[PDB]
Amino acid sequence: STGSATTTPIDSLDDAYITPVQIGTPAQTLNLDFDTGSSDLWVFSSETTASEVDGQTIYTPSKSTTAKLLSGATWSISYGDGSSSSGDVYTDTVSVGGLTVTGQAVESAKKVSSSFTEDSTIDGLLGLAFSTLNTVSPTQQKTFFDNAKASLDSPVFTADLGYHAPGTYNFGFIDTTAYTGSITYTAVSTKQGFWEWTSTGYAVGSGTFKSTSIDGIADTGTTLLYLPATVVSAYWAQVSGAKSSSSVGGYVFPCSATLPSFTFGVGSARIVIPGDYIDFGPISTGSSSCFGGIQSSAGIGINIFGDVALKAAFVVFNGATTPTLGFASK
Repeated sequence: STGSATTTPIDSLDDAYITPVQIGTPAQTLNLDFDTGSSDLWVFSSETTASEVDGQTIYTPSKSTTAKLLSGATWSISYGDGSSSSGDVYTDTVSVGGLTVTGQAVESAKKVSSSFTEDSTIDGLLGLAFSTLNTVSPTQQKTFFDNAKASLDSPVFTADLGYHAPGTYNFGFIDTTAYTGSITYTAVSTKQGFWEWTSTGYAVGSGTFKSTSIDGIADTGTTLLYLPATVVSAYWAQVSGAKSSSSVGGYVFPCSATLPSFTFGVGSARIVIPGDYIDFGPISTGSSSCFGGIQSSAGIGINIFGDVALKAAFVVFNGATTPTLGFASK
């Protein structure tokens, strides 16, 4: 089997991407944020505290003939940005892009933090990291990808995110029309439950490539590119008037600037992030200070190749017995 679904930016900055997901019988379609940095499939629901719902579409298990309470199971998650959610668990039929899993754990939110409530466009998350990070207790649950894997034509999914445009998530096949040149594969460590890999270095603009190992994770659920403070200072030093602002919470730059590209290494291959991908616009409406898309990881504890970096590539998440990542230009 295979599946193929379009993923659409939630706003003009590509802050996140939503993908429609069918849950239950008859289908209830919710727009979920596919997150390769977490392992829970959770939704706004008929159980979510009413004051914490503001425009999201909700899953109502009582209206699904295939929903079953997973008795005694609870979940609770905290993300890198400080946001959180928790609740109980149903099993139900879940379909993405024509690919169906029966008996998928659907984690129903009873509580969500303010950042979720305030984002009316995101109806929940579909985690695509390794199932060792799933938060369901006392019986940990499998991701949608781990449940689908054995049925897929190939045990892979691909992320093809757009720059200010829709893109695609494919399951079970590699669309050879979706990229240019060849795919370069690189080793993955699953020790922390992430798609963790090691980049071979970087360049700023037309500068020379610096060969250096940068361990990090491929995370579709993170907007920006977070890298060591040495690398980030080297990038922003090439932009007149850029500075790190403790009041704003990272590097800002004059909105009149033209940003340089950023290149990262994947083995002997190179992925080039155009400068425009690094512009996240005014820090507040009408400001002439703009927020940067490359930021220091120093206060996180991990480097994160988020959407700024991934949208520059066709990315293969290979879930074979020895997992690997693949990157191609496009």
